[PDB]
Amino acid sequence: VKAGRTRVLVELGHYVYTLHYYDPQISLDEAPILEEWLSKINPAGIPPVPFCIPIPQVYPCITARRVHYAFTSENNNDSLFSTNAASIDTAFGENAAVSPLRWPGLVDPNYRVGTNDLPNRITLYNSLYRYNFTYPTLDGIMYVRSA
Amino acid sequence: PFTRLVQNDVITNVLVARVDPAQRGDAAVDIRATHATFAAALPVDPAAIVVAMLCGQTETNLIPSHHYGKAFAPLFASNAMFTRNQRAVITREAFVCARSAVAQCQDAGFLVPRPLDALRQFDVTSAAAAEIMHAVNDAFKTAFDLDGALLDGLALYGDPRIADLSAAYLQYGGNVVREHVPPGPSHIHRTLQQVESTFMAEMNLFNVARGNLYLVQTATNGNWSPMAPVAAPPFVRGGPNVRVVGRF
Amino acid sequence: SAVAQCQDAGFLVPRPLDALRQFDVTSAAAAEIMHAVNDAFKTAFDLDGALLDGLALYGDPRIADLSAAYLQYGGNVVREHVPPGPSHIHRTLQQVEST
Amino acid sequence: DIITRPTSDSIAAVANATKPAAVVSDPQSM
Amino acid sequence: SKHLSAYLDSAVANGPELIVEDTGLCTSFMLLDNIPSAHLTKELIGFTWFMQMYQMTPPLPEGAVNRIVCMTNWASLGDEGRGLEVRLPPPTDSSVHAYKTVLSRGYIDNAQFNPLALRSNVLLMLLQFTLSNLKINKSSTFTSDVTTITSGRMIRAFEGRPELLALAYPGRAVLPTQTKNAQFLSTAIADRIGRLDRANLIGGEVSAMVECMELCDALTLHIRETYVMLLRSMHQDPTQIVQIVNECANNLLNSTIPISLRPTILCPWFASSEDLRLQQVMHLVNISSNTAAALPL
Amino acid sequence: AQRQFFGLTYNFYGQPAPLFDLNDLQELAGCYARPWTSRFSHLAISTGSLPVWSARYPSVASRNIIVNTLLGAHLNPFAGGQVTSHQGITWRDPVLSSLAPVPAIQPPPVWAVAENVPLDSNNYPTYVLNLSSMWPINQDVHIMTMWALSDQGPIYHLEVPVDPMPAATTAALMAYIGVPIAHLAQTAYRFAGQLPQSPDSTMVSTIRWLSAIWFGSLTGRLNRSRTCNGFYFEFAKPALNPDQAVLKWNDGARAAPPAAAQSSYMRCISPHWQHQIVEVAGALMSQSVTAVTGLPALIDEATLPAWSQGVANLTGNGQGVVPCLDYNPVPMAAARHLQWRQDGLITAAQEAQLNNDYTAYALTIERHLTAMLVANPIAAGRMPIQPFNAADFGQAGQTAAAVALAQAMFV
Amino acid sequence: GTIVPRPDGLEPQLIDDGNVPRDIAGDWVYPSDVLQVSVAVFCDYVWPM
Repeated sequence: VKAGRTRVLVELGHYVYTLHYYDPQISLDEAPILEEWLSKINPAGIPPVPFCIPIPQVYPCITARRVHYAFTSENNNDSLFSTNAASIDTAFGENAAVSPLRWPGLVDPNYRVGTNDLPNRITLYNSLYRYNFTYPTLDGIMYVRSA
Repeated sequence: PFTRLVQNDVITNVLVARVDPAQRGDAAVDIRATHATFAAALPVDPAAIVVAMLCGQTETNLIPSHHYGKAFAPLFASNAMFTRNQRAVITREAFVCARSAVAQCQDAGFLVPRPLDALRQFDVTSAAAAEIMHAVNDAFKTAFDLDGALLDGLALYGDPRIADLSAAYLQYGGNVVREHVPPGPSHIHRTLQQVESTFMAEMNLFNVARGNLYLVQTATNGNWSPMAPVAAPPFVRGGPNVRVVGRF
Repeated sequence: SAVAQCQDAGFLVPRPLDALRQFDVTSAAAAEIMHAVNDAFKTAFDLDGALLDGLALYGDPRIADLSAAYLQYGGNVVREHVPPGPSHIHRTLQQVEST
Repeated sequence: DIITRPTSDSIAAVANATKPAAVVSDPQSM
Repeated sequence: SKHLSAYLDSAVANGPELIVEDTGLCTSFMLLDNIPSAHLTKELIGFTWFMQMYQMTPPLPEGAVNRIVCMTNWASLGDEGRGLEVRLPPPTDSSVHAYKTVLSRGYIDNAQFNPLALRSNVLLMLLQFTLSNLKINKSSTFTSDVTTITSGRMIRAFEGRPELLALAYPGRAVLPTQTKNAQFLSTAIADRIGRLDRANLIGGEVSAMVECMELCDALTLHIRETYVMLLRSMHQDPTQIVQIVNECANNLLNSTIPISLRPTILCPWFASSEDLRLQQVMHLVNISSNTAAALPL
Repeated sequence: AQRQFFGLTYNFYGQPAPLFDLNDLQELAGCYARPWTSRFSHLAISTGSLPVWSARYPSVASRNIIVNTLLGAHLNPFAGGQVTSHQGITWRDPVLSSLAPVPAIQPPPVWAVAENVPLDSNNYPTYVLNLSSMWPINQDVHIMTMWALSDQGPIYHLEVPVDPMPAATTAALMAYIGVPIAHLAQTAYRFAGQLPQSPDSTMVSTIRWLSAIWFGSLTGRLNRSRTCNGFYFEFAKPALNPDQAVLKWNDGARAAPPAAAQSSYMRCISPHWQHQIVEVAGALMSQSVTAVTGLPALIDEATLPAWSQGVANLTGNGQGVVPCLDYNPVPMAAARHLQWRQDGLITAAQEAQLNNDYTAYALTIERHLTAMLVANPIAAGRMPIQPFNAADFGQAGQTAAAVALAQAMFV
Repeated sequence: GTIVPRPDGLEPQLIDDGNVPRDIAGDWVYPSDVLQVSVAVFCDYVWPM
């Protein structure tokens, strides 16, 4: 595999992943991380899958050609919120902006109170009720004395 | 029921079951072989009874309604009777959830929705079920701050996979009653189903992914997003010249 | 009159100061207005004891016209309004606002 | 003297919670 | 004597803890700055801007990379929690300990997870998630803001927790210098904030029930609304209560109730016969079935 | 109590079999639990808190509709006196406690499929002999029937006596002040559901009044200006979400009792009800009263679907027949707003605005539902939402008569 | 009162109420509100101009 003569598809329906960000301006090889990962696989169990992602940059930079091995077969990138939030714009790295879909009740002109898409997506800004229940004791309900 | 001198109606056993006899091959077996029976007796002395019968007397001009009015007054001053109601509700919710949890780990069971069925679950031995049931039972105890025995005793026979409640009594004439005690409609159980349905879509928020994993040498120099590949996956299973390793 | 002129939907009063900017007063906001007027009067006329406090301390200060009533079991309602008599300070105050 | 009274704490809390600095030192200011 | 004392007095408390109230935010997911943004002071000046230099707490994370992670009750101001939580670390860490509830203890290594028992552990974790979220969305004092960024509606001032106030209403942000956060927040609709409606029953009293919109995810909201729905299910009117008590005493000791407004009472004190039957059977199963067990009874 | 009931199963909209899949049954009545009081276990205070907007069961009424269809496949004992099986599932016991897959040794006979089956309690003697435990069946069967009898909205009954409210009901209502309608509906359902009760019970009269008050306020006759013994309902602003109502008590003028006892049957004539919580709760609450007390009289056949013509013990056209009225929410809202202006609660300018807001709101409900139907064509074998045509949203129905009734009901 | 700094030597811009950046130079109308919330920037990019 490291020689570029073989390609491997590891089949596993679901798993726990782990990320490890890196600067895209310096040399890097992902092999040691994977080799370490392999060094902990037993018949009993396995450690979480690792991944490496370059930190997005705010200026056009010179990137060192580095080698990667691992990547997924689907789009498992839903937990990502935004990149370079405190910056004017993301120049080089992947450019994720705040997706309006999770905030319909904050930016959608056609939003109606009392709607959602709960079984499919989670919205973070909604409308809700609040209460002020009191909890009277039994004697607070009735004339408790002899009858 | 109090039977009286009816030989065929004499009740010989009162019995309870912790397990559905339908699951195991006990559909048409003697009730005594399928339900556990009670056993208790109190030896009373006839002499004391006779004296009580013949030496009963009361106040000269007793008014029962008045006397009981005073007597029962302190017994209905607090929420004592209601705590048992609250415990019963929690017991109901705990029981349903525990059954739901165990069933979803088996391949099939008490017909219950299985939204998470795509995930893997290899061990289905009764030991796993017992461990799961204890986990659920302890979780409820912590959440609602209970101390007594909740949902326990079900695992007495050591196989929660077929736990079910029923009671019956047996008459000498061979008559049986065999009442069933199914749980009522819970609330939490439905919510938990909704949660699992939601999770199967938003699993990435729990550091859990889905799909296969590829390993290809790639000497990229620009942007690289492993979690969101833009190109189609190479050599999907069953493609040309792709080989599947042996099982050893 | 003062509270009515700060909530721009309230009890009907001449409104010479509507040209001035003002956020519409909620129930809590009006209470502060009610208190200040109360204190100003008690200071001006040197009065001890409650004069107008109940309007600020309890209920909604956004009053329109006080009324008291009692309910009979037969469903009949007997209501007695108490519209105030001719005030004098209110007139000159409105004049002061206008000028 | 002229009459004043403090506002309710809740009013003050919100007001104080939102007070951006009037003068901020940044290197690019003409 | 223990059993006899137990069987004779029912006033031993030990009732399930039903009433738990939250005054914080009905959310279970926290926006998280995972990778901090770099501070530039020699070259590339002005490419990034922090709300810190304006003495303001940003309503959104402003790191280089931001993540959504599950953390139960992370904003739960108010009453003490149920006592069990779910707190995933950011994906730059292991986050495996959250999946070792069962079938893991003596079997897998500390730094692994059991791939063959994934379904069960996931299910249990979700169960814990559900139980931890069983609270009541309690109201709190509202107020209007006399500041310039007012929308005309009253908002929920989190006295003593100002950071909550900043987080609760992203619409109230102050935006200089058009950052990626600003490019999103600048589209916020003006009045989608604060109290929307209320049930004002008694003059000068606190509103019995209020409806508002704020930072709140749907899933937790669905859970808690079901929880109160359950509580309502075990409640009856005082007329029912007094009738029940009178019947229990065989119509002796016939008490009654006053007649007046009782705005917001709640007496979760009842259940169904099926639950009673279920508990009765379960209780019998728990105890031993010999003559030494029924004797105290 | 009440030792007898009558019922009618659902209608197949041209399809050959009852419309529900195994998953529907498995989710909505599974776990071997009792299905007999579950109707409110999947409802809440408002739509915003519910997963009614997408996926399976994408409507407020969706779940209860499927439940009714599900029951139609297993109520054979009240039609033929025998428990049966359908697609391998049957009752666990003669008491009909719960469902389970059929046993392998002695399966019961397979049910022969049919639609609009009339039902009698007398066909299954064990029910009466076990009335104390089989009581919950009574309520649900009644509810299913009251829905099955009509297209569009379900049918429910209204009545107002010539007497004032008894003190007991007054005290009970005074404790339900700030409660939203949905919670109130649950208690009514919970009350009549779990154990037999006599019609001469305080709660029965209590709920009866609630249905009356709800309708009177719905028509706008009962307001802050004019109230029934001090009570009335308050509706949310159409500008945000008008699908909400709460109870209120007030010192306003009290309406006089009618010259003679008034009563009628009601239903919503337009598909909006399928996704409008106030309609669902109001119907269920009202139906609960009839469940415990039985039907006061036969329902008029004159304005009912074809299968509802002349159903024994349920519908009729003779002398002893109560008419059934119907309405469309949009015209109803306009009438309610107009009454408010005439009472002086609002100005003319406000009334025009309210009509615009409510019409805009209703349009969204229609647009959602019509899009949802094509997403779930009934030919797929399960009916999450009742079919309809586009013109059905425009029917005015008998709305004019409806407000006229309230006019006479609260003089 | 957001301003929009730009790279590559382009001098900054200001957000028109039509949500389109415009050049600082020229004529402008400030409602009191926007000034009260953006004085910090105004003191550094508009006032000098």
